[PDB]
This record gives sequence, C-alpha cells and structure tokens, in this order.
Amino acid sequence: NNSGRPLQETAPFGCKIEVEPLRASNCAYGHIPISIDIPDAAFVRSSES
Amino acid sequence: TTHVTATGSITLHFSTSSPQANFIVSLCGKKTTCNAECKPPADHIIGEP
Repeated sequence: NNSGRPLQETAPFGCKIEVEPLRASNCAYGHIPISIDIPDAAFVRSSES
Repeated sequence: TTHVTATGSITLHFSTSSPQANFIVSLCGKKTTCNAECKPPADHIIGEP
C-alpha cells in the first residue's frame, strides 16, 4: 500500500529495468572504450582504392 | 615502373625509415621533392625484413 513507485519510473539514465534475471536494459551513461582487430583483407591498398 | 598519360597521377607505394618522408622522388627522369610526417606503426612487430 505504501511501497513507493518502482525503479522503472525512478532509474536514471533512461535505463528500462527488466526482470528474469534482474537487469537494466538500454542504459545510457558515460563512454565505452572499444578496440577492434580487423582482418587486413577487409581493407585495400591505397593504389586499388 | 608505371604507365603515364598527358595528365594524371600515379599513386605510388613506399617504405621509409626516417619519420619524415623527406625524400626526392624521381619520376621518368624528373625530380620532385616529397615530404610529410610519418607515424610509428601500430604493431611493434612485422614478419618482413
């Protein structure tokens, strides 16, 4: 009767809270460092391009 | 060796040790200065001498 409202309407950064398992979906906060090794066959020599 | 035309350009490839690409390229007997800042490779090891 007095639980307060759920986190779906209280979690910051717009993250949509979901269960089974308890997890936060689509959180939007900070930045993500990313590194990507790519196979050189995906590029082309500057003379071909 | 390359083909040539009355006008156009050749996209040449080169390998250099000096961090400046400061070298005189000779094309078909002409000489023209080229220079630019070359950066250190991303990979510290290469399978070629």
